[PDB]
Amino acid sequence: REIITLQLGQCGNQIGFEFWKQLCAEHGISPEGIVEEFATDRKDVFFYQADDEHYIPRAVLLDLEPRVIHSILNSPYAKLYNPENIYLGNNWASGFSQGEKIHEDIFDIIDREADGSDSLEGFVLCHSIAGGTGSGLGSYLLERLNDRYPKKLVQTYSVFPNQDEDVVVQPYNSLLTLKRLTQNADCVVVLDNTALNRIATDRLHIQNPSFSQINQLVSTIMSASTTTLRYPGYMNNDLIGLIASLIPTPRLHFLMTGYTPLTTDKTTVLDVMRRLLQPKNVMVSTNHCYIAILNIIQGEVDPTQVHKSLQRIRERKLANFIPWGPASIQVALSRKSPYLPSAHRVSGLMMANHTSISSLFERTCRQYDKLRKREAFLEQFRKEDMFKDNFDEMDTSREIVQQLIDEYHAATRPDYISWG
Amino acid sequence: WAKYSLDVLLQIHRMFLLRVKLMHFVNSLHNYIMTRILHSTGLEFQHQVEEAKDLDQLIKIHYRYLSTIHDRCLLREKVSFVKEAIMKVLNLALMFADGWQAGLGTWRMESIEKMESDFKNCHMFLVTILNKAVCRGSFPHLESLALSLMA
Amino acid sequence: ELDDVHDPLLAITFELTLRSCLYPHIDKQYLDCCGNLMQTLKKDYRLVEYLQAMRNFFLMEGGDTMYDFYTSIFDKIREKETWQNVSFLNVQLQEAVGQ
Amino acid sequence: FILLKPVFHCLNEILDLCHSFCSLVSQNLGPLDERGAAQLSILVKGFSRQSSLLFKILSHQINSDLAQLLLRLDYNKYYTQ
Repeated sequence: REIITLQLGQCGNQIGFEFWKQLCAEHGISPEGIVEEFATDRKDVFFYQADDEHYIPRAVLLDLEPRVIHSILNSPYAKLYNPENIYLGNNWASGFSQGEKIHEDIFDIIDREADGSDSLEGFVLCHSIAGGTGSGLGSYLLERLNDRYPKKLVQTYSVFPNQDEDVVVQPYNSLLTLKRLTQNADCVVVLDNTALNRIATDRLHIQNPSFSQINQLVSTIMSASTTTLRYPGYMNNDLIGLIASLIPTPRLHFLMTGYTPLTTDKTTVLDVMRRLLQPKNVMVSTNHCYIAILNIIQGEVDPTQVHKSLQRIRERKLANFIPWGPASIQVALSRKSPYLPSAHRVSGLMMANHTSISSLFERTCRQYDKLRKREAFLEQFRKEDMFKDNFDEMDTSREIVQQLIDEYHAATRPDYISWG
Repeated sequence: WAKYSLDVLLQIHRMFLLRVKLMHFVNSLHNYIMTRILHSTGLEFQHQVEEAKDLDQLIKIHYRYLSTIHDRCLLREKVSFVKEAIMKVLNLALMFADGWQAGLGTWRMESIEKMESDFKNCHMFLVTILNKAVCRGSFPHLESLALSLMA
Repeated sequence: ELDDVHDPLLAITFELTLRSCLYPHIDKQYLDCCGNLMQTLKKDYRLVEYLQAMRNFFLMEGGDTMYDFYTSIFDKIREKETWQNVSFLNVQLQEAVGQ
Repeated sequence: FILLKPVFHCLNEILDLCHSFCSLVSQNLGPLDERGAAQLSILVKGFSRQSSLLFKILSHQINSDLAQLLLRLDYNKYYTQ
């Protein structure tokens, strides 16, 4: 069933813009959305079909205090993305409150696309954690969608902000967002600003314009993570079918990323696997262990060697994990597309559940705890105080995230059979 | 159906664990059957029928290709010894997802330990059945999946 | 005209070899006919396509068409006990033909 | 559906009893209880009977025929009764 992408906030709209542009270039689509003359793929799920081969993606672009959405409009691809579904603070509470008043019209925009589609499986949010306007509004909308569509599932390509720690209320904002995400999101794929910046320094000399270039890295991850759906295959011909492998227990639904040729600008499957499991290719910053790992390879891959490669990786023993779940690793394959450069003919990606991310959550919880004791930034703007006089949803989020941290470490323990 | 049923699926946390102890096994079986056997074999069939030049040999090669998919998939020869193990551990998944629905707590299920022991011991039987193939049988096809990672 | 081809080549202890100039006619005829079968069954009544169909988006390989077909039959809502309504099944298949 | 005898031979009497009712109402603008009430109550019960009978029959399974049901199922009116 067709997927609708709910891109919101300035940063979220930037990454959704780049992702849809990437899939335009990858698929047989022009900046005007017409089928390419030069052009085998499953364009049904992500791209709505117009009568005149205008392949419009099912993008919902939500703007609040728009600045960059005007720049999105004055682009060659404006005709590409024309469902005509754009409807007009730096605080989580301000964003939540601003979302509440316009919730009905944006939800009618949701309804229209869900209806125009033959059918709907999933809501994929280009969400920004502690994204000023993006956060708060994204948490509210996340709370609405599950209620209105109980059967349906929500994924979140959360760009978790780590910039070496300007916004002074980042821990508070991220804290509330994670509570809503932990209880009201079916899946989350976590990305890290410091990690991608470190990779940026690694592969290139870019340091100052980190955000503009890191967009490309994010877009590569987002496209490759969906390629097996976008292109038919023997396995994982549906989002949920893939998701099952990656999220073993409902609470622990945050996913690690990795890409073998970070410098994708012949290599055997054995080679790309043992490269990928190394921490440099990982794009994220007491014993600790994976819960489950999955790898998808797109390229000139020999079939007989893939199982031998999985055997070789089993001997080679890089990925160290003794979780409560048996899931270790399975080798999956997708098709490299035509018309784009085939440089690094074999190129791979991995989605995983790793306990290490508890550290990153606990870092923002640490910042929040210190800030909470100092009480330095309550904001206490009349908006903040009237919306939250008790200031106890912060404490509710703190206990919920602390449950999540404890559940991660309990997953490390041998006895997650008992309650975590 | 089995993988999709356990997908449609999602003490109260211990059920969440048993989901995982089950999905790995079924997905690994699915991986082997769907790609290792049928796709790889179909590729040399697609290639070799190009070379083939006879009406009778084109029948013979096609019959070989069908006799090899039908055998590499565990569907001929010993059935009670092998097939029924996978069938019954599939049936346990099917009951496990049939006796659950989304969004409440009071399942009032006290059979969770019985199903835990059942899946565990039938899995022991399955892996030992596959390990018996070392002495005799189709070792290339079986010893590839007998490395199911056990636990 | 096989007799009227044997006799010309005849007209130009070499008796087995005399017969050995009559078999290449069968060899040529079979060489044109082995062609004839395979070409007829690939250009007119396409055999490579009928078989690649029999594999892809059909019994062997599901693709996405068979996903669309299968999810509907799995669905528990408005599902008869064994859901063996042939008109419904056929309608689902034609919805999921996708070619 | 003219081929099959039952559905045709019941929809015809559905139309004919309606003809008779149309005649009865056409007779006068003044209220008529002059045996009209008796045959009218008989008529509403009989028409409900045959209408629900053909509903049961509707519910080759052609899309037009099976889809036509849900117009009336919108209310569930005859099934609920």
